[PDB]
Amino acid sequence: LRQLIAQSWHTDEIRKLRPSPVDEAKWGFAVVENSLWQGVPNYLRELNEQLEENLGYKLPVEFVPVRFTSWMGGDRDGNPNVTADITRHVLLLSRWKATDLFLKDIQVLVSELSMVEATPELLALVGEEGAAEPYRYLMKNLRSRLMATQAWLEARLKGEELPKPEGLLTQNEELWEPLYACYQSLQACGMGIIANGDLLDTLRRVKCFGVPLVRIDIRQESTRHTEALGELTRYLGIGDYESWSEADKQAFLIRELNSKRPLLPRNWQPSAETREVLDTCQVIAEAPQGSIAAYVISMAKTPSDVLAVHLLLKEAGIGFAMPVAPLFETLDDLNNANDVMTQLLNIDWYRGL
Amino acid sequence: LRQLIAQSWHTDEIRKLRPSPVDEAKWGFAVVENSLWQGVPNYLRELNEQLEENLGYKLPVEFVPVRFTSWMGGDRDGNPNVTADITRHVLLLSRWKATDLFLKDIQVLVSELSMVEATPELLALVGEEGAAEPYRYLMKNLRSRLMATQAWLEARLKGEELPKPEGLLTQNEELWEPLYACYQSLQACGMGIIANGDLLDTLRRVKCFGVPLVRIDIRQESTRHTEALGELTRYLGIGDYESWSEADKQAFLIRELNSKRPLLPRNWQPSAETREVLDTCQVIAEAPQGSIAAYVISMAKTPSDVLAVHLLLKEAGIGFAMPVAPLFETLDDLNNANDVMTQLLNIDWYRGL
Amino acid sequence: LRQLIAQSWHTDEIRKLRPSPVDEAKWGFAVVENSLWQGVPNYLRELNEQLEENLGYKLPVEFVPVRFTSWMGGDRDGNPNVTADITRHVLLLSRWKATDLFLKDIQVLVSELSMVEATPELLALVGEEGAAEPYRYLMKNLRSRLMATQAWLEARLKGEELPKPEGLLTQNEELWE
Repeated sequence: LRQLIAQSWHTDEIRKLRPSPVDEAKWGFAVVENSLWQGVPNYLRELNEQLEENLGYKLPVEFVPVRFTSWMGGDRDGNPNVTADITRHVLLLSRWKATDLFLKDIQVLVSELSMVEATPELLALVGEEGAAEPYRYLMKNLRSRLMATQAWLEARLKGEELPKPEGLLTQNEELWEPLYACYQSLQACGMGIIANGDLLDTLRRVKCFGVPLVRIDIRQESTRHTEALGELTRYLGIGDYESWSEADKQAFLIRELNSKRPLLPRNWQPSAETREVLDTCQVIAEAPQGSIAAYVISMAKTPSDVLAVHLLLKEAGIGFAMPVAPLFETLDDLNNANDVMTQLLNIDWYRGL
Repeated sequence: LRQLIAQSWHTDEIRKLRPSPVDEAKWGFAVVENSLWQGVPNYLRELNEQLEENLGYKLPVEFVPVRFTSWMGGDRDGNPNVTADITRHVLLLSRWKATDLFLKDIQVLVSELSMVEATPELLALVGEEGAAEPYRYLMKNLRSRLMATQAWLEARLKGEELPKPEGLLTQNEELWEPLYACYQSLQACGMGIIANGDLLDTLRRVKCFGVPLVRIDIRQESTRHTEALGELTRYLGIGDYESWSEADKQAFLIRELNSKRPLLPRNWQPSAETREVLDTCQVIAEAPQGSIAAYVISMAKTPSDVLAVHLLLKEAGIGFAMPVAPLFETLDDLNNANDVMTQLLNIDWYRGL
Repeated sequence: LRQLIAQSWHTDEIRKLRPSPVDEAKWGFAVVENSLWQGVPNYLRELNEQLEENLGYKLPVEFVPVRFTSWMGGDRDGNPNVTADITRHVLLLSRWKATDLFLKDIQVLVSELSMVEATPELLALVGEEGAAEPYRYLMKNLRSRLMATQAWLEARLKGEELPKPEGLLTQNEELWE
């Protein structure tokens, strides 16, 4: 205890400079491995135990009701330092850290799960060369898989381009598949005490953290979206979005959201601010599905604020549903919140989105 | 002579299979190094000598009135085997062969051009570490430059992606600059006999062949362009290009050629044929400027046939002027040729293009 | 002819420093490729032709009565500059140059020797995958063999140690076979 205290007194490095988004992101990673990594599985362990003892049943293994997300590297509201590049960087860095922590988890299983008796099905996934040690087999392919992506990430993180490997991991499903199989087997062949041990923990960390480690939200103010769209419309000669009434904006947005003809020019040199709005959306469309959880709109006031973002995400190439949430942070906006949503829900197209 | 004849009698491998465009392209390369490489400089040498002897003056060194182009890998008229990929491949292969032949040329200069006396200006380009052997210096940087691009090409030719090097050569100007400098110097410091020797030859091979070795033309029939455009318009709900009168087509094309809003959908799954028409244009836009000499349109009949291609090249990202030539290959078309061109030249926009 | 003469007049670099044994060795290599390489085979060609025409018989193919040796890098008599290292270096350099010149020779054969009909025995050495082009086959293994040793030599010549390859050539018998 005396050394620990002494260390805190002599090892104190006050920041000389303002922290960057990447530093704040790393700070979040430290919280994950030093507390959340063990904390979530322990809470889930106790939750079930209390459910069965009082209610008479546990929750299915596949059910993990907890998820952790972050704003570090995603929230760019009034923060010019959070650029599309920083976000892109932070996204790779999270994936990298995820392989670091999962690697440790897998190393354990590769040592403990040495049992030989396994169910027929599992015996198939491994087949020949994997009948000697079925479980130990799958876990080693997972470790090779992980070291592969980690290796790639470290390269991309240094600014080095390189053809992505074969076993590159990008979806939690890829981690859950083999681990869940081992679990299923051990449970059947009479080894539940083992399955519900370290395996159950890693399995839960997959659905709570997964490949991205901690998903992130993107948040930007409605104004920036409006200004970028107005610049886009003026360039095309369509008119000035910034000066159209709410009705005209809605008309324009619904028309272009249903349009199959692109709107965004291929070779365009927009202003700095507008470009950031456009690049950020490009990062969202490129990042593996499951990396970004939601897109929050600060200062949301009208229905068009919500539709605007859906349009930009569309012209970005987004290939899936992206939760877009309005942020009402004003007395007036909060009072109108309900009207704004009522109007949105009355737009049949928006309901189907 | 007896061995040579005997060789022809025992070394005869009749093609078992039909030749691919890449083979025909290689055949063209064989003509270049075994005859054109020496032939052009010798003809240019004699041309000047006769000009001065009879007219009393030679043509400026920078004036090389001869250029060689090829259709192998470019002409896809009625030839399904010439795909966008083959063309892309043949383009790299030509660049590669160009470095092979220029490498030999440069090796010579690196040996012969050892003189020390050089003009002040040249002494600058080399500066320190290059004053000992100014000429021998520049030529070695050119050789390093060449081996660099050649190395890269060999990688791309094998289907291996890799960050392009620094001294990558893509423009004849990059080869002409240093060589012409050496020439200028040697001429001033009283060494014209040397300058107008092997140097003058390589200098001429630069403007006649250059980096691409032999430029190529792309040729496709008007029909394919029409069918791809009709598919594009029907997909967008604009209408059916294939069924519009000549007037309507011209109207549509002139409108979209002046438009700043893209027309080509980002994520589109068109038919095989239409896709080939679109990819070919993408190859033209990606290839270094100076790789493709002209785009020929077989079966040209109307003004819209010419404008159609200009539109596709525009939606491809072409960043420069591309000679588009109509091909009148019919009695009727030849009789209308003049009217068709008169109408084209009456379109002010087309005149400025 | 005028350019050739002019070149000799402007391209003259008198040695500033005394030549090293390695330079004298390279000079010898220049004599080999620019004159001896063609000269020996031409002399042997004429020798046989005259033997048969006057005596009535040619010498067996395996009989090559000419050999060239050198002292550059070997003679250290009263020459302190020829050390054990220089000799070791010159030895690698010769081997290297040998692969360079033989490489050119082999490239030719890989192009001309395309005939298909071959004797049973030869068909064996090539076997499967080599029946299509028996001769063209062996010559390509020889080229791979050569580029292998050449690659190794270039490494050793730069002072870089490295496990010697598999098809490393060290005996004329390996080329002759």
